[PDB]
Amino acid sequence: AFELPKLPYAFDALEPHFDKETMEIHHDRHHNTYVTKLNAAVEGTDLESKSIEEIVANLDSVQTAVRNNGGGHLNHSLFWELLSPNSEEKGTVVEKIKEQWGSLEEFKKEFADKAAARFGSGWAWLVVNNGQLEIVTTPNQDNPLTEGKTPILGLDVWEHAYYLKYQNKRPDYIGAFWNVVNWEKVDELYNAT
Amino acid sequence: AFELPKLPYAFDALEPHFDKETMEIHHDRHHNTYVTKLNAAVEGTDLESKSIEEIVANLVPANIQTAVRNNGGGHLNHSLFWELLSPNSEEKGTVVEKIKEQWGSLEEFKKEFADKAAARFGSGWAWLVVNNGQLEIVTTPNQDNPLTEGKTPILGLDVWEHAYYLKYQNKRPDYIGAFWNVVNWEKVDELYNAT
Ligand SMILES: [Fe+3]
Ligand SMILES: [Fe+3]
Repeated sequence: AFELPKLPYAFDALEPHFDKETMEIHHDRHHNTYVTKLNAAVEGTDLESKSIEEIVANLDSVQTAVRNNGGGHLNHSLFWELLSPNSEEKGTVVEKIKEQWGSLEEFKKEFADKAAARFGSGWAWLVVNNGQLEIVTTPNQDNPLTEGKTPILGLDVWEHAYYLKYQNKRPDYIGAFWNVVNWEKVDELYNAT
Repeated sequence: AFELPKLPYAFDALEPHFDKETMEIHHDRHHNTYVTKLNAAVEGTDLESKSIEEIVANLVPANIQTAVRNNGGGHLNHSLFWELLSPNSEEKGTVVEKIKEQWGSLEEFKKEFADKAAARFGSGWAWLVVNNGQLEIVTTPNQDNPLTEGKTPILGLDVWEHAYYLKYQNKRPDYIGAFWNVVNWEKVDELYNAT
């Protein structure tokens, strides 16, 4: 019942920040696969009519195919929407980041360092905890929603998100990322809280 | 205090199974980074003067526990991993004989290994271990090592994506099949003797 969403841009639109070979394989193999495995593990169960957000909200935060693939699907679904070739650092969440970090660049430093420390596969997140902003990281395809915090910006730091172009150089990937953040979508997600 | 091992063969010696550029980067970057960060963690501690096997079997102060579990694990696992690969893989010796006994054949051991190696979600390792006399196949997350839970690793496959992504991208099962063509069974046997 879950469909693999189409990208709002062409594969090359994020160059030379995210390579077009990565984008293709990331979307068409990795995300496609989480979608199929997810559908397969949801046939017949308690979770059949559910939004992925709700499925993910009701997992454990401590192995199951719905945790791995369900998070896979959600994390990546947000992530294509959080990238844009037209990135303008403005709007409600930019301002709210200045109000809590002092400046946008202090925030990115904290983000970049939390993202580079996530050892193994995972995701680096800007979340909303009871109204206030927070940077968290998660292992594998886990998502802050499972811990009661709403993700508004995510960076995928599985090696598959950046190995073709950047190999081991994840801080060069995290740096290229800032040039492609759809801050209009970050706003949209903040606003739903 | 710890130093980056040399590879026991050239960087292109495991072609066409494992590509040269992966081996170069895996070794000179990923592995050298685990060494750097492990030395930084054990600057002035009693662990600086211990054998890495003992350091990982004995997980150590809380504040550097995680740096050591991650980078110490990383140092050992890759150090084992290089010595476990050979340009002249030859499927014979004691452990292969013991595999054939406990699994029936080598092909069914490899299938069991392949499936577990494929199942490990996210980063990690697939191991053939000795556990109280018998052979079991286990996977660990990240750089964890079965030593830490008593078990003796005698073969290990790196399933972190950096280990296969340049040549194989998402096709971890193709990587796993290539692995068989470079396993160094003389090393598996050597490690098996220690028990
Ligand atoms: Fe991903
Ligand atoms: Fe590795």
